[PDB]
Formats: sequence, structure tokens, C-alpha cells
Amino acid sequence: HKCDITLQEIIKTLNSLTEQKTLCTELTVTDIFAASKNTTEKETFCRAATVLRQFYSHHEKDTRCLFHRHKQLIRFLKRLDRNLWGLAGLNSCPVKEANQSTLENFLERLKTIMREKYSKCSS
Amino acid sequence: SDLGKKLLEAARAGQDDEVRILMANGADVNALDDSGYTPLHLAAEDGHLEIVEVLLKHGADVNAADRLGDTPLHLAAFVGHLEIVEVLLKAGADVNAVDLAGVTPLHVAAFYGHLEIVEVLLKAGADVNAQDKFGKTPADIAADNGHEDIAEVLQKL
Repeated sequence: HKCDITLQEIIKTLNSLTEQKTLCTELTVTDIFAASKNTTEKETFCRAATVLRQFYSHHEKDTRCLFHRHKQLIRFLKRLDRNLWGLAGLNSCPVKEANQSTLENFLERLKTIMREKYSKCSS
Repeated sequence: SDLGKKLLEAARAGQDDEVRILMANGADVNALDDSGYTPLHLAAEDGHLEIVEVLLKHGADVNAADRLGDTPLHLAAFVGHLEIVEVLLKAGADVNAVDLAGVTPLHVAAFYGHLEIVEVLLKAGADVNAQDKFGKTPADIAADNGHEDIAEVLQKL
């Protein structure tokens, strides 16, 4: 089993995202992972990319968030979105879920899923 | 190379003067980072057209693909940088370049709701029947993300 280049890059981006403790990484997003019971992997990732897309769209032009550490955050959030095109697809998947998580914790939850997924190439 | 790393950073940051100094001093215009980005990817992504132009004039690879198959054209389409799209296309960018996800620049512009970019891509010969990993065309993707204006434009073709 060859190691997936896509997963590799996604993990690099997630590691970069979760090492920087920026001001606005404490803002909350919908905890889509709470709503992923009997849900496909593709849908879970689409739900996550949708939430992430909404976040970087709304907080790219955010005065409160602004001035260089926020630039890297938005940069890497957009990267993550692109990195997920192959897993999530170019799709929007809204959820009714009310549960909120900090962006930090949301990204940590996604990193865990991806790194578990990546470790399959060690089989 | 240290000069390569400095040029990548200068291109990302939009430091026009520094870009030109580094290139004159020995930086490779096609410097690669560990994710496969070149100075041209970063300048297109961060919307620094003057840097895009300087790089292309001095031999940057207009069709360089990062680790996931994305070209500077994918990136300009993604962030909605219309002039950069136009400049890349004139410099010979593959209008139908595909990444590992099966995504073309027209897919990107269609999903992210960039009508003018869609128009320029179509005129440059973008393939409206191109399918991604999941069998979807730019028109499918536009319609599913609620960009009806773009989806109508594409569905006529």
C-alpha cells in the first residue's frame, strides 16, 4: 500500500494550522463531527470543508482578527479547502447540527481522522 | 537553496523589489518548496500580478503543478483573480489542466462563483464536459452550489 500524497499534504496543512495559536482560532464553528453517525467519509469531509469555507470567507475580512498571524491562518485554511477537493469534492454540505467547537478543536478532530487514515499505508 | 526559499517568501508576500533582487542575485524562478509550490503559484494565489508578470517574463513554468496537481491557473481561479487568470492564459497556461482530484480551472471558477473568470476560461477553450473524480462537470458543480447564472451559461454549451 503506497502512501497517499493527498493525505500527506492535508496532514502538513493541518499541522501548520494547529501549531499557530492565533487570535481567531478560538472562534467557534459548527461541530459537524457530532452529526456524523452513520455518515459516509465523503459526506463527513464535505460537511467539514463547507464549514471551513464559510469560516475563511467570513473572517478573511475581519477587523477584530487583524495582523500577519491571521494572514497565515486564512492562507492555510484556503490550502486545506483545496487539499480536500479530492476527498470532499467541489460540493456544499450544510448540517442542522447546533453543537459548536473552537476552530482549533475542529481542526484537531479533522487531523486525527486524517492521520488515522494515513497510517493505513503502513499496513 | 536559501535564495530559492527567500524568493518563494518574497513572491507570497508581494515584495516586488525583493523578488527582482533575488532573481538577479541567483534565485531560481522555478524554486520548489516541499509541497511543490513555485514562486508563480504563490504570487497567483496571493494576487500579486506584477510578481506573476516578472516571473513569467523570466522563464517561470506557467504550467508547474504542486504536489496535488494544481497549477497557478487553478489557484488564480480559486481566489478569483481575473487579471492573473488572463495573464497566465496569455503566457500559455493549459486551460484544461487537471489536478489529482480531477478538477480543472473551469470547475474551480464555477464552484467559487467567478462568472467573469468562467467567461475568460470558456473563450480560451475550457472543456465544459470535463469530469472530476466524482463524475461532475463544471455546470453540475455550479448548479449544486447554487450559482444559477454560471450554470445557465455553461448548460447552453
